[PDB]
Order: sequence, then C-alpha cells, then structure tokens
Amino acid sequence: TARTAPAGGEVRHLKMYAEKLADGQMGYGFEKGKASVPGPLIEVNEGDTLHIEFTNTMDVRASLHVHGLDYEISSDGTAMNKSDVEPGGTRTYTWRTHKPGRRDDGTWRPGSAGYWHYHDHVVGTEHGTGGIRNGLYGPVIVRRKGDVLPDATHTIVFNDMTINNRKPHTGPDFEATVGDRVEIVMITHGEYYHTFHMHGHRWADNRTGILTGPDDPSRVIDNKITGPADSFGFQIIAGEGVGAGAWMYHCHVQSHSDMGFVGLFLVKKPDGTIPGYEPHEH
Amino acid sequence: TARTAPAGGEVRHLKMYAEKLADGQMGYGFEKGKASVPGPLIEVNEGDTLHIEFTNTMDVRASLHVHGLDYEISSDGTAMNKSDVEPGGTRTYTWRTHKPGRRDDGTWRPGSAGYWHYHDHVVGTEHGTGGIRNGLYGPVIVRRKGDVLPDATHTIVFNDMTINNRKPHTGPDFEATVGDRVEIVMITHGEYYHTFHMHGHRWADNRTGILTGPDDPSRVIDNKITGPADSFGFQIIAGEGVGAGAWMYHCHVQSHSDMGFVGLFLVKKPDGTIPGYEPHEH
Amino acid sequence: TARTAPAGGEVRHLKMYAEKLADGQMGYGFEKGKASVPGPLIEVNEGDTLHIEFTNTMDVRASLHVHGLDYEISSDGTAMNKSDVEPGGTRTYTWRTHKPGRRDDGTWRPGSAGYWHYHDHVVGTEHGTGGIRNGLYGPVIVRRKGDVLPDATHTIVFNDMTINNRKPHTGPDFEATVGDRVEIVMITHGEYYHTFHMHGHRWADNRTGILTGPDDPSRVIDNKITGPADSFGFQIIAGEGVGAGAWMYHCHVQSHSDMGFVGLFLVKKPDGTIPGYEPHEH
Ligand SMILES: [Cu+2]
Ligand SMILES: [Cu+2]
Ligand SMILES: [Cu+2]
Ligand SMILES: [Cu+2]
Ligand SMILES: [Cu+2]
Ligand SMILES: [Cu+2]
Ligand SMILES: [Cu+2]
Ligand SMILES: [Cu+2]
Ligand SMILES: [Cu+2]
Ligand SMILES: [Cu+2]
Ligand SMILES: [Cu+2]
Ligand SMILES: [Cu+2]
Repeated sequence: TARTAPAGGEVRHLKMYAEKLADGQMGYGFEKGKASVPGPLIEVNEGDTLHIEFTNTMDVRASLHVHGLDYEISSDGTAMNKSDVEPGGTRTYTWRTHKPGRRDDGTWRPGSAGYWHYHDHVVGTEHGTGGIRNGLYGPVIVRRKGDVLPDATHTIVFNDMTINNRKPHTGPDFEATVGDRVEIVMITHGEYYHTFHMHGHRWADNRTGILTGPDDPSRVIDNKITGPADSFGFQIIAGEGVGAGAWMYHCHVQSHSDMGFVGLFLVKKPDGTIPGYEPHEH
Repeated sequence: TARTAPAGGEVRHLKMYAEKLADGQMGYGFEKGKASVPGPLIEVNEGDTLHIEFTNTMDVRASLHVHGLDYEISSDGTAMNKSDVEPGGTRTYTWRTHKPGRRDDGTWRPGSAGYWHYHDHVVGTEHGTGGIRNGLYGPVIVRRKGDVLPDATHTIVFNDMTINNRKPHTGPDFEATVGDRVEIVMITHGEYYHTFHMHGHRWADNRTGILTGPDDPSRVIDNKITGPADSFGFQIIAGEGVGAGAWMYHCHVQSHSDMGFVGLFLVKKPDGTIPGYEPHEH
Repeated sequence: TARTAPAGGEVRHLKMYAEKLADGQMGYGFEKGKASVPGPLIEVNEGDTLHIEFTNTMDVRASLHVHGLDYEISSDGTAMNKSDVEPGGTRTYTWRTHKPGRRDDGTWRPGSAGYWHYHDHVVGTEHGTGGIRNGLYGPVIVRRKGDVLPDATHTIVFNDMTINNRKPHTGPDFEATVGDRVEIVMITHGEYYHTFHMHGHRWADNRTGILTGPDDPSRVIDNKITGPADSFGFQIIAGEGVGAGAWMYHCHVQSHSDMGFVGLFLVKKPDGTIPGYEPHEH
C-alpha cells in the first residue's frame, strides 16, 4: 500500500533568504549561499502553521508572497500593505493552512490542500515583475490527510520563454526508474500563455492530478494550457504501460518548442539503460 | 443555515435599452438614462422564462445575444438570422431555461444553471466587436434549486486591457465586512487572454465555485486563465481565515498588472477599519 | 435507450499514408489518394491494440505521433528516438490502450478513454511545425465501456488562424436534424490560443462532455479557451430546447471571428428547412 499524508496541525519554523546570484539572477534559499531557481520546495500538511524568518540580503527591497495559503494582511508581501522587506532587513511572514469542514450555516469550507507557489512582489515593479523574471519564485505543496505521497517531486516552471530560467536546449532533464511514483509541480509566470505536454504519460485534471476511483469524471489529459501564476500538480507512475525511454516534455506552442524550451523525463531500466537513448551523445 | 434558491418556473418580463453614453461608450440598462457598463445583472431560477422588450435608442443597429440560456433562432441577436434591432426600434427577445433531468434514452440532460453573460453582436462588426469594446456586455446568473445565495454579487469583466471599461488605476474597488458571503461573476471579452487572481481568498474550479462536501475532487485555486467570452463565478466568505484587509485582485499577466489594471476587495471590520489601509491616502 | 460502447480488448490492424496534396498541403489517409485534412478519425475501445502500418509517400521525412494512448518509445514518432520514417519508407507504429483499475498499492490507474489526436513530429522542424501547419493532424477517440455513442462525429481543428486548414469564410459547415446526437472532437494546433464557442448549445467541461447524473459538479459551458495540442470532446442533442436553425460556431477572440473563421451547425427540420436560413443565398 502507498504512503499517505498524516493529519496536520504542527507549528513549523523556517529560515529563508533572497540573494543576488553571480550571473545577475535572484534566488530564494533556506541557507545563505544556497539560493536556487526555482526556490526550494515548501511542503506541509493541512492545518500546519509556518513561520518563515525571511532575510533580504539584496540591495533592493524584496518580499515573499504566497498563493492559496492563509495569511493576514501583514504577511501579503506587498508595498501597499507595508509588508515587504528593506535591503539587509528581516521579517517574519506567517502562513497558515486549514482542513476542510462543515460551517455553521451548513456549507462546506474548502481546505488549503493543493499545488501552490510563492514569489516576490516588489522587485522591479510593485507586482514583482523584475523579481519573478530574475528567479524569485518557488513551489508550495499542501497535503490533505490521506493524499498519496510520491517517491520524488520535480518542479517545472515556464517563466516567460524559459524553463526554470535556463537557456534553450539545456533542459532541465529529470530521471526515474520504471515504476517510480513521480510528482510534478507545474507553475507558469510572466507574460505568455503556454501548453505543458508530456510524452508517454497522462494525468487527471483535478486537485491532485490522480483519480481516487471510478466515480471521478475529470478529464484525463497529457496537454494543458497555462497562464502567468497558474499552478497545478500531478503524479505518474514512470513508464507505466509504456516502458523505459527518453520521454520529452515541452511547451506545445510550436515556436516555443522550436526555440528549444524542451526537457527529458529519462525513465531507466534498473540497469540504467534507456532504449534509443545513448548517453555519450547528449 | 444559508439561504438557497427555490424551485424555478416563472414567466418574467423585463425592459432593456441600449444607449450611447456622453463619453462615447455604449451601455445597456433597465431604464432609459440609467445604462451602465457592465450592464445590469440578470438573475433567474432554472425553469424561468424571460421576455425582454429591448429598445435600441442608438443611431446604429444593435442587438442582444446571450450565452448558455435557451433561445430560438429568432432571438440569437445576429444580423444573419434577422435578429438585430434597427436604430430607434424595439424587439422582444425570449430566453428560456430548463432544469436538469433524465431523458427518455436514459441519459442526463444538463440544466441551464451557471454563470453566463449577454452582449451585443452587430455593432462595429457582425460579431459585435465594436459594441463589446464600447461596453455592451453584462452578466447573467441562472440558479439551480438549492444553490447557496450570497449577500452581494459583484461583476468583474476583463475587456481587452480594461477592467469594466475603466481607465488604469481606477479599480473598481468593492467592499465587504469580515464574514460576508460575496459572489463574483468573472467575464472576459475582446482580444487577449488573462489570468484572474485574488489575494487572500480561493474558490473551487467547478460550476458554482464552491464545494458541496468532501467528495468533490475539483481543484481549489486563486488564479485562473480566461479568454474572450469565458464566464465563471464563485462565492467566498470575505476575510475567512485571513481577517480584514485591502486584498488586491488583478490580472496576473505581469505587463497587465504593471499597467494598473488592478482593484481592491476592501474587507472591513464592523467599525469600518482596514488594517494597513488608510482611507485619506487613496 | 442509447447505444453504449462495449468492452474493449481487440487487436486491430490499419494502413495509413502521408501524402503531398496538389495544393501544397500534407494529409494523412487510410487509402493512397484519399488523404484528408483533418486526417481520418481513429476510434477504438479501451483495451484495444492498434497496429498502424504507416507509409510515407512524401519526399521528406514524416512521422506519426499520438497523444494520450500507450506506446513504447519505438513508436513515439520523433527523430531523437529513431522513430520517424524516411521518404518512401514504411514503419509499423503500435498504439495500446488500457482500462482503468485498482493497482496493487490500492491506488486507481486511470484508463486511456478520452478525446485525443495524432500528428506529425518531424516535418519542417523536429516538433513537426511544418507538418502540422500543412495539415498532418487528425482525431483519436478512445471509448470506455458504457460511454454513450453518437449518431455522428465531427472534427473541428483550430490550426493557427484556420479552421481545418480552410480559407476564411468557407466554414466548414456541418448538418443535423433536430434531435440527432452529435459528437464534436475539438483540437487546437500551432501558435495561438483560441476560445471555441457554439450558439444555442452547451456541454459539460469533463472527460466525455456530458453529465451522467445529478452528482457531477462540472461547469456547464458554451465557450472554452484552448491552446496548441489541446483536445476535448462532447455530445449535444441538436436543437434541444432551441429548435432548428443555422447555429454559428466560431472562435470568440474578436479579431479571429472578424476575419471569418466561423462555421454553421445547420440544424434542420425533417423537411430540411431551417428558419431564417435561405439556402439559395449562401
Ligand atoms: Cu498580487
Ligand atoms: Cu510556451
Ligand atoms: Cu506528444
Ligand atoms: Cu502571484
Ligand atoms: Cu457569436
Ligand atoms: Cu490581463
Ligand atoms: Cu497573489
Ligand atoms: Cu458571445
Ligand atoms: Cu512532442
Ligand atoms: Cu481563435
Ligand atoms: Cu454566443
Ligand atoms: Cu503533440
């Protein structure tokens, strides 16, 4: 039987930094000197509270703003609400999450669970256009009790024309073995719409990307249109019914894929081999 | 317990006008001299019939065309089907709605319920491009029996680059008190795609925007891509789990928000105060 | 009672050709000299295996690549995986499908059923941009056991600015009689986003486009945003609740419809008449 998320409700503390990278980009990290683009994954259970002690190490104002989760206005990360951070300064942002449940009026309160993201809101413009462009974004996962847990989670961000702020024809590639349970967090940012496509695999267009049983009528898809600040996620069994292989993923807007914004889901046999893929050639 | 829609099935009569506004725009109204952009909300119960006596007060042909509802071809509001209205003229359009139910072949007929809209179809071009651009659009809500009813309904239209045909940096803003049940009808028009985003609140991506219970697998979101003539709607509890505040909503396409196509969901305490928002400054 | 799909699980064999058409386009067909744009419909039941003996009759490399269905890497139809076909050559592609079911870990494997499509992947560029532009695309339907079957299926492809590679103002038009069960496969290709809209009819935004009963919360819509390589499908009862008529369908992006990328769903009475439509005028 698969591993499932437990009941949430813990108070968690975390340290985060925004830093200026040597190449001109901007990144978040849990440790000074280890910023990354995309920023590190934040994963919690519904009911958890997260206190993020955030330090802006840059020479310009920056902030941390989150989609989906609960936060008071003092943590929305905007200049308007006095919620951003001065150069060199520190601020504690508080994000909360809640379980679903019956309200007193008989209606159903939705829970926080889902695939979300955080990003800057004050670098370059008052909507963080420069910070987002430079790499100040990252994924957030909120698990409902009983959600299936993966072997591994990969984050794919279509940021303007780039994937994860990388140059054309440099992936990123991800690797799995046939049978691995692989999770994908898909995020889009910037100016353009895109269509995310994966070869050889498919998922359900609902909250978790998977179907619990025969009664769920959601569309099963391998192609999905997205726009700036859209986020969704899903799980696949690597190679299920299709075998090992170098399975492309890409934006399917034809000029975008033609520019080289493509990557590989390298699904291996146990011996590491991939049919039709020769390592000493890529 | 919350208020819910009753069983429908009434014949309703209504008067509507299309008018040329002093500033060059075009608007619908229920009373001559009270046209608005967006046009007034039309709200009915599944099963209702609506007879709209429509007068074109303009000096060009205009029409009324509706999404989603039942209408015979004599009420589709197009030039091709002889269904538009000459300058100064009057025409009675008939819109019908139906409840869902079992067909004789055992399949399930969907009902009319949902978030829809009406707009012009002959001003400027034979697809109403000029009429839509000038402001001839408005919302329609069809309620299913038992649908939860809100305290108030607001209409947000992304029309080309504008929100509700307003200049940049002029909202519109909407107001609520913490705990109000607020309904949003979201409509998009024109040439461009957008992504609607609200700070501090979220909803379900299904027919009503809310979940009835734990079995609904729909994605819970705060960001949604839309295109011309898309319509959706939802309800939120103002400030639920997040408190009072000036909560932004905006298109999240970065250049669109940078141009100032943003507004505020001003959620107040009972005393009218909003933390971090000073009235004598906006 | 309506006709429903039976249990699948047959091995099917098929012959397909890619050909260069006299007007400069490129098309797939089941018979040499009978290529079409869109290519012919491939329709199977979940569990079926399809062996397609594909001959490239053109003077450039071409391939066959499919969305959604199961295929080993030797049938993905790409140059990278040595899976395309040389001029004049032949290759057998194998597509498989599977039923949904319970995995050993207790989770639910989704089935192949849905609305999918096939297209070229090596003409013009290594993502088939030229082949797709020239007309190398077609629809695939995979039926689940018990899926409702239509009287007829029509394929509408928004390919760049064209519908089905046709010039503006040339449809295509489709015909039905009031009460026919009509299926639409909607596919989008190329560079642009679109919004598909039909007058006088609506469908459910889920896997099959129809609701099985009162518990399905999916949005009922008549307008839907799409991007390159998106596919969805649905069924309608022609004229249900609205009667005979020339019911437009079009992209609702205003400049796209203004250019003439529109068609007619001609719903007739038994005597062939259509109110407000005069044949000797179109
Ligand atoms: Cu914002
Ligand atoms: Cu793209
Ligand atoms: Cu593909
Ligand atoms: Cu955002
Ligand atoms: Cu129309
Ligand atoms: Cu926008
Ligand atoms: Cu936000
Ligand atoms: Cu319309
Ligand atoms: Cu591909
Ligand atoms: Cu279009
Ligand atoms: Cu319409
Ligand atoms: Cu494709």
